[PDB]
Amino acid sequence: VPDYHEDIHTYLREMEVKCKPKVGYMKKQPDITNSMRAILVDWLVEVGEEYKLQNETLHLAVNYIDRFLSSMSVLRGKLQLVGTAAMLLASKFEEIYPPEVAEFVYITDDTYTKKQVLRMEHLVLKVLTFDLAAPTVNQFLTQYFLHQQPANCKVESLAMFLGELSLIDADPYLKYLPSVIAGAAFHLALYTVTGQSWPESLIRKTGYTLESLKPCLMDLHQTYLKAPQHAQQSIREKYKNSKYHGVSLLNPPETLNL
Amino acid sequence: VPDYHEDIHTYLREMEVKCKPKVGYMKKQPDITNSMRAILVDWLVEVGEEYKLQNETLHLAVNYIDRFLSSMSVLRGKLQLVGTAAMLLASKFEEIYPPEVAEFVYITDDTYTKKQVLRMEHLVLKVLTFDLAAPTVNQFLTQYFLHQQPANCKVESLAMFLGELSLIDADPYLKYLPSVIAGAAFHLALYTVTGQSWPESLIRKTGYTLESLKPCLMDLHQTYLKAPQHAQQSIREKYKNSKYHGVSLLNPPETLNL
Amino acid sequence: MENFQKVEKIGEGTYGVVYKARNKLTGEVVALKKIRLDTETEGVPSTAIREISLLKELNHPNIVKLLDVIHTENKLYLVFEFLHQDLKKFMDASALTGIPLPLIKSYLFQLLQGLAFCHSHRVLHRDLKPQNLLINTEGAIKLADFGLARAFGVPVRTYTHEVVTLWYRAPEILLGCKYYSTAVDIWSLGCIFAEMVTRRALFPGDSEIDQLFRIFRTLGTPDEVVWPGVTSMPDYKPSFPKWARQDFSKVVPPLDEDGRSLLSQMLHYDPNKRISAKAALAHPFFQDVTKPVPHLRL
Amino acid sequence: MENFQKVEKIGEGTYGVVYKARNKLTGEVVALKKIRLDTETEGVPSTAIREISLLKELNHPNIVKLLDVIHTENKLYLVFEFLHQDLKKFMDASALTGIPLPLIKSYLFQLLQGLAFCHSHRVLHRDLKPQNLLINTEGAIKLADFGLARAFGVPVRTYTHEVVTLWYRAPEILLGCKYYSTAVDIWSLGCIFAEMVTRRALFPGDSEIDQLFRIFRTLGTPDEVVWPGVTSMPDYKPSFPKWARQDFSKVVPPLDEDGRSLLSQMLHYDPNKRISAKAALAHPFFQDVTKPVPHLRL
Ligand SMILES: Nc1ncnc2c1ncn2[C@@H]1O[C@H](COP(=O)(O)OP(=O)(O)OP(=O)(O)O)[C@@H](O)[C@H]1O
Ligand SMILES: Nc1ncnc2c1ncn2[C@@H]1O[C@H](COP(=O)(O)OP(=O)(O)OP(=O)(O)O)[C@@H](O)[C@H]1O
Ligand SMILES: [Mn+2]
Ligand SMILES: [Mn+2]
Repeated sequence: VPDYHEDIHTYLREMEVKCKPKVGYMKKQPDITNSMRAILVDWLVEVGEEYKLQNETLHLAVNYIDRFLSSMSVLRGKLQLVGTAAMLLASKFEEIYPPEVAEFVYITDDTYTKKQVLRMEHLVLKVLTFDLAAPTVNQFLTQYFLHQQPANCKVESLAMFLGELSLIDADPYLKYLPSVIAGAAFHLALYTVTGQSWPESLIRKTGYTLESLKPCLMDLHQTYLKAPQHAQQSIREKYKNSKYHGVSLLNPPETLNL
Repeated sequence: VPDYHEDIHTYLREMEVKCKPKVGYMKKQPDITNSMRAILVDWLVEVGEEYKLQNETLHLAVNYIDRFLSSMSVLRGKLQLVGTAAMLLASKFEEIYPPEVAEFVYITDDTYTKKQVLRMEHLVLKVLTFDLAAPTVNQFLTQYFLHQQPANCKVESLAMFLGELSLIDADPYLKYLPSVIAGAAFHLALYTVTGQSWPESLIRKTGYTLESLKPCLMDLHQTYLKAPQHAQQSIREKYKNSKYHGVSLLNPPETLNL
Repeated sequence: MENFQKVEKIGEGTYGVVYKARNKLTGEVVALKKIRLDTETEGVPSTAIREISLLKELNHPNIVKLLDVIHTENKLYLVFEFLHQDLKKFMDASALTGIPLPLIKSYLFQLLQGLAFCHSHRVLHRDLKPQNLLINTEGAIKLADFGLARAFGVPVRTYTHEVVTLWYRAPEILLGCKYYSTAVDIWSLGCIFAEMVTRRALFPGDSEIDQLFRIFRTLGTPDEVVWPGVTSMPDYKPSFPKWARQDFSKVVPPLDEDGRSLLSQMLHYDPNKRISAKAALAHPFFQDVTKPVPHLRL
Repeated sequence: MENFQKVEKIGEGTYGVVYKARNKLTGEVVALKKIRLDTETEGVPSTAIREISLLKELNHPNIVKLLDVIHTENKLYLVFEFLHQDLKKFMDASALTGIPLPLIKSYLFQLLQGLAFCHSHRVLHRDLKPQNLLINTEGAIKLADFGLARAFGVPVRTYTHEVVTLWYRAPEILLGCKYYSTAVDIWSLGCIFAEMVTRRALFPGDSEIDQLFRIFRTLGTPDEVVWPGVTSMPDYKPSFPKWARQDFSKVVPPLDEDGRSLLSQMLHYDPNKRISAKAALAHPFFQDVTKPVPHLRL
């Protein structure tokens, strides 16, 4: 604890800015759109559910995907291949036991071959230039979680649930740093579950205040409120689950009064 | 055509920071030294005079060199091969009529082969990722000179004289951006020839001040002062020519009064 | 370079032949300009060095995108974004049709955007003409072939003489003026503009003198009043026939008052008064500009 | 790749075939770790993935320089800075004399600094052992081999079951504790420190239980008093022989009070109590560090 905790936070805070994808890259993508992207990220959520991958792996997968698509023009048809490869990589980097390529090929249900998946994996590595240690909302949420007393598991699952709802929607989320989404996602959970807010401890750490994290929080709350009727629903499903204490089933604040 | 002057100045100011070489490269560098490098740039000054190359080509070659060396270790016996390849590239890039590769093999008198020079060219290209349109001291000098009232060709050629002198010595100029050195070179020239100082209109333009320029000015001054007894003498002997109004013969200020 | 499937031979030029291809992995259609170098000869050609280096700075919706450069020991592959036609052929297939004013204005708008971008990053194209302007199936047009391009300085220096295909070459250059610059590209664009309207080359000269003479006949022989300095230019001859300046509305009949103005400013003799791409964007000609999307023929 | 002349061969194993090469144009000598991708089966190895992504994110003078990554269809050669030899070879060489304490203090000083850098960048090395530490002709030693390294998150999760080379594996790992951190690297390094002084492995286990027992026999069997929680870990047996702690002067003889102090702290049962790289650096033992040159046979 005593030394690195800050170095690390600080380091991540530095990298998150270097790891950002073009916020409007989709407008420059001729065949794909944020909706198809949503379809893709939700599927990925399902895939992680399927193979029980760490939530962190999901986060890395979407990271690599936005960075790839920010540089490479892709057709709706190969879009899932960029996903499968991105998940493949995130698994190798993150998991103790990542699914073998056979498993990753199987989930695309005969859509692509093992050679395409393997060929995309190398391409995603070239384009991303091997930089896979990307900071994520999950990493920051994780540190922030330490500063909660008492530790409310429901708040954790809810925060996890919130910053995961952000992965789906490029618009507007793609324009926030992971650290901020982690914060907005955090405060929104603490409040939704225990009527409390962003702690000074955390404010001294992050330098975030309920009003600097306001824009994000404003979006995050809408996303939260409309979760029920979003086309994508795997995150709600995954979060009714017992190890997430049905946080999805919870009732979001009608207001915040920030 | 002033219609683009500031967009271009602003663009160059931005790129000069991206072509910035590792300011501490010689320390980490194993077999070559500053002195060897000074020997190399001086020779290139000769090659430029021989083939009557442009000064910008000189500056470009040197830029390429410092960048190559910032990431590639080089043997003293291999340094002129780098120098010749960078000079060749600088030539094709900037010259209307660049020397043929046979001329370049000739100037590295019997030393290297042309397949060697050609393979190094391809490597300087690989290391430099084809980023050859690098901002040089000369490119800024050239813009600054437009703030003379009135234009004085002796101040101009002297400024050039000094800007080139900074090329020879990695210690201390490898830490100054081209624009800064071009500001020091210009001020010190203006002063030495007309008693005038860094113009107000250049402070508006560049934002640099005599006080922002002090560090570099202190250095450039000593260099101008010690010039007659510098191991290398090609630039002094070059700036004796009427083409540069024989400004190397001009006597430097004993003091700057800053 | 194994993630590409060649699909045909497109347009060969200097460095080598240009194939069409598709990234077998992402599906993206591209153009592959190839170079075998000059291995035990010249080495990487200067055109390729100016083209790759400058083109890699110019990222703009209106300048063809160099997606990548594939370096191997014996070949250099330049991967470009794929564009269907060039203006030259497009106009050819516009038989009867005529490019409707809305598309001419759209196209003129895009070209200025992309050219003003080049000038802002000290890059002279020096080769504008309909062959070098590629259009896509979405209503876009982009500048291409930066092989003749060159990064300029402020102030400019004397650069390579006689640049620009004849028909689109500016008067400054033909008179052998010491320095040329950004205005040269604006002349080429004024000519392409008149050409998109009339569907015919504005100044189809066969030699430099024929060219000057066609230029003079249409805009009048410039004198010291209209172009302070003309008469002392290297290739200016006092024997030049002095033609009266033709009424601009007769130069491109279909054009309105606005388009006439823009064109007159683009085709301005004195390069110092000739309108900038940057400044042309704010002209009344473009006040209604849209992005008509043309149906292609391929 | 056509620029490298393969000179010798070195650490070929698992994945690498590690050759010593020289760039035929610069004269630079590199260490090529060739890696074999499973083009039709497994694809690029996770080892390479983590190693390359983390190494190219760790710029420090006590961490080997990864210079380039050559990306071919079927192969992947990591180009690293060639350092003369690993600490395992320098050590064998030093059999008969021993690594002079002043050089030792120096080496351990540099390692703690590089390790501190890894740790402050949320990276666990997890394979600290002489062979994976390299030295040069001037007195520098660098952390190498990141094939076993992993980027960590705060707080730490449950990472890969028993990693690290047996002999340098810390007790938490051995006892099947739930999570591990930067402290597993401190242990390994501690073991390395003794090994440099006593010229022999501190705990040469021939198995996980032997390893456990060699640790215990030396440091004494840990109780809930010395390590609150030992009794409660998955691999802890109430049937453990309760050994007594040996006088540190018995343990590492040549070492002085500080040495024994710094060492006792790099070998603390309770990880939570085990000194940190940042702290160890501060430690008195170092008060008089220099930078001795080893007498190489390089
Ligand atoms: N990006 C591209 N998209 C579509 N077609 C292209 C592309 N690049 C080249 N071509 C085709 O090849 C023809 C030749 O044009 P371009 O000026 O782009 O290069 P080139 O002629 O092969 O080489 P150079 O740059 O030396 O002229 C063009 O008219 C164009 O239609
Ligand atoms: N920079 C280097 N200079 C010299 N030899 C090196 C260098 N880096 C690695 N080696 C050699 O290869 C040896 C192995 O460590 P390295 O990480 O290279 O692993 P490898 O044997 O390919 O695979 P593994 O990860 O299983 O050790 C080193 O001990 C050293 O002998
Ligand atoms: Mn062309
Ligand atoms: Mn090893």
